[PDB]
Parts: sequence; structure tokens; C-alpha cells
Amino acid sequence: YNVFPRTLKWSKMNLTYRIVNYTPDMTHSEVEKAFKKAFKVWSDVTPLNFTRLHDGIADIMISFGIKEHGDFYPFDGPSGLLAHAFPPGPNYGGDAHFDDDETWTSSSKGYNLFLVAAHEFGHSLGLDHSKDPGALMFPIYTYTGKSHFMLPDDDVQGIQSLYG
Ligand SMILES: COCCN1CCC(C(=O)N=O)(S(=O)(=O)c2ccc(Oc3ccc(OC(F)(F)F)cc3)cc2)CC1
Ligand SMILES: [Ca+2]
Ligand SMILES: [Ca+2]
Ligand SMILES: [Zn+2]
Ligand SMILES: [Zn+2]
Repeated sequence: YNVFPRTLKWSKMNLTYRIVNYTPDMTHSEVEKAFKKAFKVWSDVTPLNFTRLHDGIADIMISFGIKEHGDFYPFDGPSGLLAHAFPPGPNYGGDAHFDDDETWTSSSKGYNLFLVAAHEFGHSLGLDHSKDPGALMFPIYTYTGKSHFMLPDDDVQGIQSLYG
């Protein structure tokens, strides 16, 4: 009948996410705003759009957990692993998990939830790690400097190579 795409990518442009639970470290508003901004990084340079769902099954299910949390990628307590996300697909596909033994912030302290979420949602949409140290998809955390976060070129090229 019909073929799979040549990459792990969503075939639909409208995607849904659900924030399953919340970190102690930030208010519900702070987390929601961080995630909204993180999805905006990718929607601003592609045809993709994101709607939040408050319950049920979203494409991208977002949760905070520690140690064993229901997959083969258990967390390791404070430091080390910060988060992980699954490539586009059914079920766990697209889901994003955040280690709640980390200190999450809206600031320069601890780990900035926005930057990590933006990175992880790259994964949720089909980007793997970049080798370019300036890239958002570089697998090392750094906190930014300029106030208006600008998605690096490598990440722009990468996401566009999947969705236009
Ligand atoms: C044991 O070694 C760990 C091996 N792994 C690679 C790192 C890691 C991962 O990439 N998972 O997706 S991770 O340390 O939890 C991690 C997660 C998000 C990040 O998000 C970023 C990325 C770049 C940033 O920098 C920039 F903003 F300047 F671009 C900021 C946050 C940075 C690091 C887990 C798996
Ligand atoms: Ca950890
Ligand atoms: Ca999913
Ligand atoms: Zn997990
Ligand atoms: Zn990563």
C-alpha cells in the first residue's frame, strides 16, 4: 500500500503534548511557560504546531521522575543524566522524561528547564545528537548568555531537513 518515511519523523503537522506531573522546584506556571517556549523554538522554524492536553493520551507525554520510572532508561539521581526523550513513533514515541533529582529553574541556577526541554523536544521530533558544540542538540548542558534565545544554525538545518 504505502511507505514509511525515510526517517523517524511525525507524518502529521499538528501534535499534542501533556504535562503528566510537575517538579517541586518551580510553580505550575513556570513549568508550563518553559515547555511552551521550548516547543516554540521548533514551531517558529517549521510547519509544526503544538496543542496542550490536560488529560488522556497526547503524542508527546511529559513527566518528571526519578530512578526507575517505567522504561529501560532509569535515572541516576542528582547530576549525570538530566533527561531523555524518545524518537517520533507510537506509544512511548515522542515522550520526554526529566530527572526530578535535578534542580530545575527558570534562571541560571541549577538546570534551566527551558533549555533542556528544548533539547529533549528536538529528540521528540526526530533529531539525534549534533557533534557541533554550538548546537542545542549537543549533548552537554550549558546556560546561555543573550536574552533572546536564538536556535543555532545546525539545529535549524537539522529540523528543516525533516519538516521544511
Ligand atoms: C552519562 O552521560 C550522559 C549521556 N547522554 C547525553 C546527555 C543527556 C541527553 O542528551 N539526553 O537527551 S543529558 O546530560 O540528560 C542532557 C539533556 C539535555 C540537554 O540539553 C541541553 C543541551 C544543550 C544546551 O546548550 C545550549 F543551550 F547552549 F545549546 C543546553 C541544554 C543537555 C544534556 C543524556 C544522555
Ligand atoms: Ca540525574
Ligand atoms: Ca507518545
Ligand atoms: Zn524515561
Ligand atoms: Zn539529548
